[PDB]
Amino acid sequence: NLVQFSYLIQCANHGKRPTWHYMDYGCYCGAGGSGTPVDELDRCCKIHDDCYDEAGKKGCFPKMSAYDYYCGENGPYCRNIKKKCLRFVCDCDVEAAFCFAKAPYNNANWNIDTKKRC
Amino acid sequence: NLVQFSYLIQCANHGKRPTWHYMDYGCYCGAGGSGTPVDELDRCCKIHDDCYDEAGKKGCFPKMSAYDYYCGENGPYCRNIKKKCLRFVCDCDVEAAFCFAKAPYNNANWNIDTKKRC
Repeated sequence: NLVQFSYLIQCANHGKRPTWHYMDYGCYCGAGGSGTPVDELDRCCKIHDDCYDEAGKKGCFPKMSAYDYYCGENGPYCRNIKKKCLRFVCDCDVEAAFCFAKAPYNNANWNIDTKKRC
Repeated sequence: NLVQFSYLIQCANHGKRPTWHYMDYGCYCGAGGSGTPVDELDRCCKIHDDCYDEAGKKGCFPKMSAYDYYCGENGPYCRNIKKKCLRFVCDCDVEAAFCFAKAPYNNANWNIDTKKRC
């Protein structure tokens, strides 16, 4: 679920920005998304949206499902194996959390005019 | 001293970027400095350099002197009163640590071509 995704993000970035900083960025980091992704970070979010759409079409409820994970000193990882829907959702979130942590955060792309730019 | 300035910075930013990220940024964040400061963060560093130059001309050894400070939940602050050189140095560092924490960090301005741009 989204509570868990926030935990993964913070695990991956070592607590270096709040999760809410990723909730209204570019064309895709946030609820919607269409248009060309504005930078590497926005491309992470586009992948994540496509991952959640796939999960919902699989009957996995990515926003409702509580999955098993661990936050190591390596960063986070998924722990489900037998519960396949749980694993698929957790993999979307882990990949995005590492993507977010590696991508540069461009302040000019926080809270943009999505109508004019997307 | 610089060990203490690093503690203030991390206090002020809640551990959100490493101190070393402020050691080669723009024209002024780092050892030297001349030219027009490239952004708000670079202007913080220019002020800090001017503050250290003043302290050295006062006989305060800003890089050698260990001052008294506290890191609160409010962020950091200086504790010297009677030891005036200690207080002056600590004030340079505290002001810069809050300035750094408030300024936007523009990745395009990390490790620039100072010869071409300063």
